Amino acid sequence: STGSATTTPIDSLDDAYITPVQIGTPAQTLNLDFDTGSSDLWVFSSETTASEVDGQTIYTPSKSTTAKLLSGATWSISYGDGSSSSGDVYTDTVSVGGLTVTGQAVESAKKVSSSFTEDSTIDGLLGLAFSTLNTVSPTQQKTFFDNAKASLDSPVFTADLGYHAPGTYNFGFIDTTAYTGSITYTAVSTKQGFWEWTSTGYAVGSGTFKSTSIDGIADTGTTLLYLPATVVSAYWAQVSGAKSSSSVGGYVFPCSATLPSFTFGVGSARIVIPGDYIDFGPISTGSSSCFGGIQSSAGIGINIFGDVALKAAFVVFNGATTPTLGFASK
Repeated sequence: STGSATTTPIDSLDDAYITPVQIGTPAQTLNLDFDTGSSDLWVFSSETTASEVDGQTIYTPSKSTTAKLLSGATWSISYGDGSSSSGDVYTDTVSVGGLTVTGQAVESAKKVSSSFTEDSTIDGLLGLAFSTLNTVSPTQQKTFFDNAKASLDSPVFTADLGYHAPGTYNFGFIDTTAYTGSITYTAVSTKQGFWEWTSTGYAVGSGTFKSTSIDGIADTGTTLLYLPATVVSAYWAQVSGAKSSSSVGGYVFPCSATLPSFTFGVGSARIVIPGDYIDFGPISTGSSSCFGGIQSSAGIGINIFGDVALKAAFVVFNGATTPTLGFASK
């Protein structure tokens, strides 16, 4: 089987991407944040604390004839950005772009932290990391991709995120018309539960390529590109007036700038992030200081190839017995 769904930026900055998901019978459609950096599918719901819902669409399990309470199961999750959610668990039918999984764990939020309440465009997350990270207890549950992969024509999904435009998540096949040249595949470690790989280096604008190994994760659920402080300093040093601000929480740069590109290595191949992709606009409305899309990972513990990097490529998440990642230019 295969599936194919359009994913759409939630705002003018591409801060996140939402993809419609059909849950239950009759279908209830929610717009979920597909996250290769986590492994829970959780939704705002009829059970969510009423003061913590502000415009999102809710899953009402009592209206689905195929929903079943997963007795005893609870979940609770905190993300790298400090945000968090928790609740109980139903199994139900879930479809994405025509691909249907029966018996999928749908984690119903009883509570969500303020950042989720404040984002009316995201009705939940659909996790696409490895199931070993799933938080459901006492019986850990599988991700949608895990549940579907035996039925898929090929055990893969692909992420083709747009720059200021919609893009596509495909399940079970590789659209050979979606990218240019060839796909370069690279090894994955699943030991931390993530799509972790090692980039072979980087270049800043027209500069010469620095060969150096950079371990990090392919995370569609993180907006920006987080890299070692040495790499990030070399990038922003090429932008007049750029500076790391502790008050703002990252590198900022004069909105009048033209940013250079940033190249990252995938084996012998190279993915170029255009400079415009690295501009996240004024730090506050009307400010002439703009927030940068490449930031230091020094405070995280892990480097993150988030949307800023992934939207420059066609990305293959290969879930064969030995997972790999593939990157093509597009």
